[PDB]
Amino acid sequence: PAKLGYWKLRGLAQPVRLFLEYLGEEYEEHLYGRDDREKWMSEKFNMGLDLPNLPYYIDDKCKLTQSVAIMRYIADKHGMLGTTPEERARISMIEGAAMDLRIGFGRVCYNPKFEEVKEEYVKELPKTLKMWSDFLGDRHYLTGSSVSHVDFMLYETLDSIRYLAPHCLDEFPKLKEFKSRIEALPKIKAYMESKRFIKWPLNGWAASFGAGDA
Amino acid sequence: PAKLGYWKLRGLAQPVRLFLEYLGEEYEEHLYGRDDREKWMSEKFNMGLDLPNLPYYIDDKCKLTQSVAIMRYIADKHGMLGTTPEERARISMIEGAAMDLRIGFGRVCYNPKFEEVKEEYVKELPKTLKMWSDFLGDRHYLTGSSVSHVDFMLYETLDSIRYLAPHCLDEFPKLKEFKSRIEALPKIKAYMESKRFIKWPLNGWAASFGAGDA
Ligand SMILES: N[C@H](CCC(=O)N[C@@H](CS)C(=O)NCC(=O)O)C(=O)O
Ligand SMILES: N[C@H](CCC(=O)N[C@@H](CS)C(=O)NCC(=O)O)C(=O)O
Repeated sequence: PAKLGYWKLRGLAQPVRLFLEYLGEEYEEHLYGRDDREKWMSEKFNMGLDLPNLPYYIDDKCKLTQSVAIMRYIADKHGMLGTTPEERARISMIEGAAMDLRIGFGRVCYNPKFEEVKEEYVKELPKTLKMWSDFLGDRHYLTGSSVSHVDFMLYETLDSIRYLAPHCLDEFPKLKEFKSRIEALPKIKAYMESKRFIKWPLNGWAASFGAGDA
Repeated sequence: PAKLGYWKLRGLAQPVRLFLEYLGEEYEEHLYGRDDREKWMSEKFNMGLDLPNLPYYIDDKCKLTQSVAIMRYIADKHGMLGTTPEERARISMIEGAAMDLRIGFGRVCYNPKFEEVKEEYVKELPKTLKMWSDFLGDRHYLTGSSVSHVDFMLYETLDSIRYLAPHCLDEFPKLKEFKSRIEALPKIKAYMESKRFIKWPLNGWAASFGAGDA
């Protein structure tokens, strides 16, 4: 059974964990916590990761790091990243704007004074989701008609704002229907109820928004 | 001739512009400026980019966006992103820590009070470059022995700190020799002197560090 490390936090281990349940890989999970930043620290340089970090992926064959890198290569195992250079480019281009989001926000989800930086950024939040949904146009999923790794990227970001921007999450139609579809899919849906799902937090205890223990 | 859009700024168009000169693609350049955020704004939704942004790449075949996405697909044209899923994963994993840098800093390069956030982060700066160079181990280039797209990513970030952390840029041996090698390579080196090279700034006029007109 593979292995996905990270602390009990939706952090950036959600899409990657979701992507595994969707593609039912019997993986193991290496959870972390607050009582364990040090419990982790000392280990950060043992599992031997060319570029240590979290979430880390341990395989009998590969030892990768980087949420995305820990997804991309797990997509090749199922050859999902397309085939033709053209189309193979549209898959990454998306994860580009899939991190553009979480990144442009992640920096602001642990700092005390996020609020100030939060206050006016919502001016652009509809804008980003203006082209994000406009782009979602009318298709079933991000890249066409079949759930690809990038789709859970953009999903966990939405259900992420569903906790501090619902007023605007509803502001956009298409993207609204979206959230439900992923929540619809088979084991994904069942996962969203299983004994091994991470509900709260969604950013990490040590933070003001989306953070917290319970 | 292809096309790479961005304002006269090393921004995130340097590695991608460098990667093209290395692989001598006869590209065109769509420069932007301060007198042109609006000159750009109005155009942001015309060249038809599923997910508008900068730097944008215009081809007769593909219209991509995202510095990296604008690089990856331009690597497939030269099939450089490896071949075996295993090795093909090590290429992205790197660009992961190639953005980890510029990102963990980019957020801090335009804000007035970066200094405060700059002050103590340098505590980790050696750490990151501790495993960044340790990883660079003893090989010619990041991914083995041949300059891949990820190599200019990590190069422009170093020559980026060469302007506000030299004290520490020297702190690390390996990575130190590095900067010179890229500067060594053929047309890359010649590019670092050509009539079409971007010297200053390296982050964007509207900013305190690395920014500025002249
Ligand atoms: N962009 C992230 C880079 C990693 C990252 O910054 N890791 C965080 C999550 S916010 C971690 O928990 N850091 C622990 C560490 O510094 O050792 C990725 O692709 O994994
Ligand atoms: N991570 C960047 C996302 C884009 C980005 O944030 N673009 C900036 C550069 S700092 C741009 O100049 N923005 C113009 C815009 O908002 O239209 C990428 O891959 O291109």
